[PDB]
Amino acid sequence: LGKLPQQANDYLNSFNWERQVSHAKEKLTALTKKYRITENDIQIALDD
Amino acid sequence: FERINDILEHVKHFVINLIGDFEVAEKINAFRAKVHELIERYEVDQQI
Repeated sequence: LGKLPQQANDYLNSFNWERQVSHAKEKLTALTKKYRITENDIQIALDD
Repeated sequence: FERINDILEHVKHFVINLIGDFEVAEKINAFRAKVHELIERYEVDQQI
């Protein structure tokens, strides 16, 4: 009976705003690096 | 067809230069910058 609130608090504090901010920064990094069309490759293909 | 080939080459080069001048990756990069600026302005991390 007593383990349930402790487990709930462990779940709440494990998935706190730290993980949210970390995943947000991961998404921003992917958008700024992976989700960017490199004009260098475009110009290399055009010249080829 | 030496003149025909030369004119075709010139037209192809003009088309390539026009496409290089009017690209879309620059627009995509500007849009991504705008999106990042808006996300930073709204400050999702503080809200979460």
